[PDB]
Amino acid sequence: WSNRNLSEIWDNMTWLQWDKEISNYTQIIYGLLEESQNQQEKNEQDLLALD
Amino acid sequence: AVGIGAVFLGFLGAAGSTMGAASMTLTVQARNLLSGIVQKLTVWGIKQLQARVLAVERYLRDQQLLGIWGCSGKLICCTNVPWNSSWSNRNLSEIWDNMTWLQWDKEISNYTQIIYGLLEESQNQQEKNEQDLLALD
Amino acid sequence: AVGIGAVFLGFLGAAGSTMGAASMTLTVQARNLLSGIVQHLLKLTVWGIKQLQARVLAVERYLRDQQLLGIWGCSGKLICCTNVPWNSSWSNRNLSEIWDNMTWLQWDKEISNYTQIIYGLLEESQNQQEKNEQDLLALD
Amino acid sequence: NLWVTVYYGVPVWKDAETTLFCASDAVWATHACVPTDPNPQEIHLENVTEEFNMWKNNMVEQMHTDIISLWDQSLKPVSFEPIPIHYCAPAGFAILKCKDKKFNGTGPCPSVSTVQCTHGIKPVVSTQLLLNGSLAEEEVMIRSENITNNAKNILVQFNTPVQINCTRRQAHCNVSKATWNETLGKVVKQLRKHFGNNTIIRFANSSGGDLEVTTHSFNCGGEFFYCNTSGLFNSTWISNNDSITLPCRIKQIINMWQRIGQAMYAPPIQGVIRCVSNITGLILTRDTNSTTETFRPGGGDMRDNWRSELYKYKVVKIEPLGVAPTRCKR
Amino acid sequence: QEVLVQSGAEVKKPGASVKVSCRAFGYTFTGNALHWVRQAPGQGLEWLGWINPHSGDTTTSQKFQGRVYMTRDKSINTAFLDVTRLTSDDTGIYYCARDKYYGNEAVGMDVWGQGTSVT
Amino acid sequence: QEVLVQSGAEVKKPGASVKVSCRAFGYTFTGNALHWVRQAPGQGLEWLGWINPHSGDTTTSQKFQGRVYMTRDKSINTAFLDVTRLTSDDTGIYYCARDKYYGNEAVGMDVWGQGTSVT
Amino acid sequence: DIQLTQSPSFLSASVGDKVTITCRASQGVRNELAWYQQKPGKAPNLLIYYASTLQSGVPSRFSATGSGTHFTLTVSSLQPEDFATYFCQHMSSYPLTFGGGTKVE
Amino acid sequence: KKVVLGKKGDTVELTCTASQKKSIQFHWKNSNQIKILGNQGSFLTKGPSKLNDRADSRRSLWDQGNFPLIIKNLKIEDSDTYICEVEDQKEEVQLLV
Ligand SMILES: *[C@@H]1O[C@H](CO)[C@@H](O[C@@H]2O[C@H](CO)[C@@H](O[C@@H]3O[C@H](CO[C@H]4O[C@H](CO)[C@@H](O)[C@H](O)[C@@H]4O)[C@@H](O)[C@H](O[C@H]4O[C@H](CO)[C@@H](O)[C@H](O)[C@@H]4O)[C@@H]3O)[C@H](O)[C@H]2NC(C)=O)[C@H](O)[C@H]1NC(C)=O
Ligand SMILES: *[C@@H]1O[C@H](CO)[C@@H](O[C@@H]2O[C@H](CO)[C@@H](O[C@@H]3O[C@H](CO)[C@@H](O)[C@H](O)[C@@H]3O)[C@H](O)[C@H]2NC(C)=O)[C@H](O)[C@H]1NC(C)=O
Repeated sequence: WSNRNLSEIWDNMTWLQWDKEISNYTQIIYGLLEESQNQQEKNEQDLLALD
Repeated sequence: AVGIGAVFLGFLGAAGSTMGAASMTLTVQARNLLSGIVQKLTVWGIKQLQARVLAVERYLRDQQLLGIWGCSGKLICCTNVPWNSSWSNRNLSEIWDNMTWLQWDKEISNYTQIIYGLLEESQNQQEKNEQDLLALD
Repeated sequence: AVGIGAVFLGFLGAAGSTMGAASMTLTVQARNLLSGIVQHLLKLTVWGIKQLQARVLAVERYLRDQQLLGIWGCSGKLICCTNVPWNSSWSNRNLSEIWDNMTWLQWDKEISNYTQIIYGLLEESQNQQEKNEQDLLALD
Repeated sequence: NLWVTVYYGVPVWKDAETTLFCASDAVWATHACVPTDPNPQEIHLENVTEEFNMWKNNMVEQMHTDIISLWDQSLKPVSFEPIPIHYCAPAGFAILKCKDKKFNGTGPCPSVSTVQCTHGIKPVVSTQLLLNGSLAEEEVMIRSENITNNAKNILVQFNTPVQINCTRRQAHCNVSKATWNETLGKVVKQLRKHFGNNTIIRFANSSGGDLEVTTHSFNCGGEFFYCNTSGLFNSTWISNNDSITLPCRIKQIINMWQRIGQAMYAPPIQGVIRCVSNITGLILTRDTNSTTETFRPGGGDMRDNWRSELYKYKVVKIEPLGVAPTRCKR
Repeated sequence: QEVLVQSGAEVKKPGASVKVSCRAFGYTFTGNALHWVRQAPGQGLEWLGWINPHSGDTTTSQKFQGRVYMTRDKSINTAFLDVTRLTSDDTGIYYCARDKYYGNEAVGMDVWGQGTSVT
Repeated sequence: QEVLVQSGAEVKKPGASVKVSCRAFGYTFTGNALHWVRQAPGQGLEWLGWINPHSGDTTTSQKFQGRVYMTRDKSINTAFLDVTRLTSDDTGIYYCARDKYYGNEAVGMDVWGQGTSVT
Repeated sequence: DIQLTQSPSFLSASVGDKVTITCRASQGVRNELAWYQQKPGKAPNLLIYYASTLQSGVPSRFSATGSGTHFTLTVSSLQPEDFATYFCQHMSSYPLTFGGGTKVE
Repeated sequence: KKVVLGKKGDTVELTCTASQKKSIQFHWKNSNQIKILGNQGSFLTKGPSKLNDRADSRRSLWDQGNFPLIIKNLKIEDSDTYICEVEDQKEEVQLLV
């Protein structure tokens, strides 16, 4: 998903040229952000609420 | 035994499975509650946007009621209101491993407003206005 | 003396009470801002449009108020605290003078002249000075 | 100690009513209607039992008002062919369908599915003989709200479609006789379970009254047929080609579709009108009452036409929010 | 405008039960606690107990514990007083009284009903 | 009601590939995994592999790895089996079977189709 | 792999007999066994899952016991529709394979 | 229990009113529960009783909740007790002649 460094990504381009190349990889990061933390930050504080 | 991973029951599919198993599949039901997208006599342009307005007014009221009993990191949250033991007294292995959600609503439906008043008041006048005393220094 | 517990004053039912007491019953007025409920031979739709317009306007007004609380810091609403210094040019009175001897109506009759500047300070301060701070805190 | 834990998205529903909307394909009165889905999704709900009641169903009243409004728009200036109409639900509501073969009309259903919206139905306007309906499986089904009370009516659903031919010589209908005899043998058998093993069952014609109740009143090809059905319902059954021709008449001003104080003139259009259709069911009325019982043709109230076919479906309203005790401290 | 309207007079045999009602007009009924105070004829005031019209919590004095019950109904803004196992000492006039209820505690009885005579 | 319906019988030369189908009626296809079971004529049953219909993930017996393939189509509720590089040993009856699938593990194959004769 | 032996292979019995047939596994496979019944020209139908629990629709004359390496199924009274072949299945680990089969006549 | 009188060979009117003013289902039977006259909405249907040729009801009052029963050529043998079944209410009426 567009392997670039910080001096490429934060000071010298707009948001249009960012999403123009991230539009290929929309749902593959949106599903991971949908599932991973929302089932992993959950189901562990209930175990932390045991004590 | 051998496994491959989870399966997909679908819309309203957790009414026949156990509550502890139904807790992992709350999100796929919660996505399509509002559904979205959708896309001279007047049909489909009146008497059908009223359905959308009613669905939006139900969803916003439910989301506001969930945000008042303040968690807002939704689909599971805990509260500091103690559970009354007179309201269908059962064990945790009996409810969370052997029972469904619909039979539980069948017993707990007589106590809904008594739940809602205590959840509506007690935490959000006792969790708040003690941080007012905590942030004095 | 002796007590039995709190009571239920009602919707808009504490506007004459004190400042501290009216901040205990904020919750019963947040419900009725959206309210809800509501619930010939098909000649004309003259109040099939206007009631629906009123409901859409109420939904949009509630969404605008929630969006205004969302731009400022919190959305864990009904009370929260921020970091704007309270200048003495806006109604320089003591804490007991405004928190024991005032209704909310007499408060708004004084601070009706300075809503926009307070809203701008809350628009900018916590939303651009608490943010861009945690990224430098999370270096390690 | 246990504390209250609030869950969002709980799959529980309640019995409630709301508006429904049409969905029928992409002529008669349906051009302001939503196109249907290419693949209607259904989800079978195992371990779920609840009760149905097709006599207190609320969908048939809305279908009744909708179909009176659309047909009153249709006739007032057009084709009169019935088009299969699906009935779809808004967001937040669900349609529950009971797919079990054994169903007496009300009571529990041991296996249910949730369907986005129904299989399509043609709004046929007929009395006495059910035309172009959907067929139940297994054996012939008898539905009523009170078998013992004769003040109610009896709904009969077949297993085999009975072929009838509208022809317009006086206009007449053609009925196969042997198929009719074996299907009423099937009907009398199921009436013998519900009334006793030593009962004699008779079938006579209508008792009399308005011509729309006494005769089979239906619409074939835009033409208005009122057929004397004494040749069909004349039989008896003990305590333990051939073809039938039904004479029909065409009237100019009538009473139809349950409207009060009705008169509207209609002439024949052109040509010879001949059509085929399927009897799928019956509506019957029960009448020194220990051995002989006689049932007579009826109809009239057109909500029984929609109740005969919308018995499978009910509308439920999803309540997403729930509370439960849980050992959790925040 | 703030008044309480009471039921009619009742005559009962000993050992029976009596039920009197008290309906509120002119104030929000779920915001002030309600007392039941009795007067034997020719003597002073005797206290029974007091009820919150919102939560349904009750409090009866220990002399009349298990004998005098207080219920409520928010639909018609009314409280019911039940007195069971009657003897001759319970004959007198009964009042429902509204407490001012400032700061979540009992303050003073400002609104009184017309009285119910039971014999 | 919960019934599996497959394609008809196929006769095909050695060295080629064959494709059979299995479509589910009466239940939700994506809620239970599916096994495939073969039987030589006059012999016992033999197992090939099993497919999760929701994810499309496959698990194959290691005698038949790289030789039998499993696909799915959610729009028409079908699971497809492919056998490539045919010999004379594979002639027999192919069944698709629904696992009962309690607790995210294999339990028992309770619903079977009526079989496919592959020669 | 995993080997399963059914004993006996061919059993002869009359109508109404109580018959117990035995399945052996080469290792401990704990309790995940399933019993199936097949008639010729038909698909097998499931009788027992979890090696002791009855399938819905299977009548009460069928039963099954066992653990580890040893399992039995028992019919209390043979009916003429029960004369078929009976299979025992493990799913502890890959591969899943089938037993030798026991036809009762 | 209302009582109405009639003359020999004349027309008697049997009144039976509803709670509301709406065209809605009703039934008219006799003491032996034999159906005389009812509706299927506004389609008047007659029973297998002996009085079927002389039974009549006013359709134009059916919108007003009045559900009458008109009898012409009144004989001796029809002095019975008539049941007007209108939503689980048995408005019993006696006929004398
Ligand atoms: C409508 O308007 C009327 C009058 O305008 C209000 O009635 C007043 O309500 C207030 C409550 O906010 C009452 O104030 C209370 O007075 C109590 C008694 O005070 C006397 O005794 C103390 C010593 O104990 C003396 O110092 C004092 O001078 C008095 O002689 C106090 O004990 C109460 O204190 C409690 O609250 C304060 C809040 O700051 C705490 O600091 C205390 O620790 C304690 O918890 C309280 O101050 C007042 O007496 C009422 N009557 C008047 C002014 O005549 C109604 O309340 C209002 N309606 C509504 C719905 O609000
Ligand atoms: C519908 O209802 C049936 C009840 O007949 C449910 O079947 C039950 O499912 C549970 C778990 O899915 C089984 O529990 C299991 O027990 C074994 C015994 O060793 C053990 O490995 C675990 O404790 C496991 O939970 C249970 O045996 C089974 N049967 C009964 C009679 O309870 C079924 O899950 C329900 N839901 C669906 C979607 O079918």
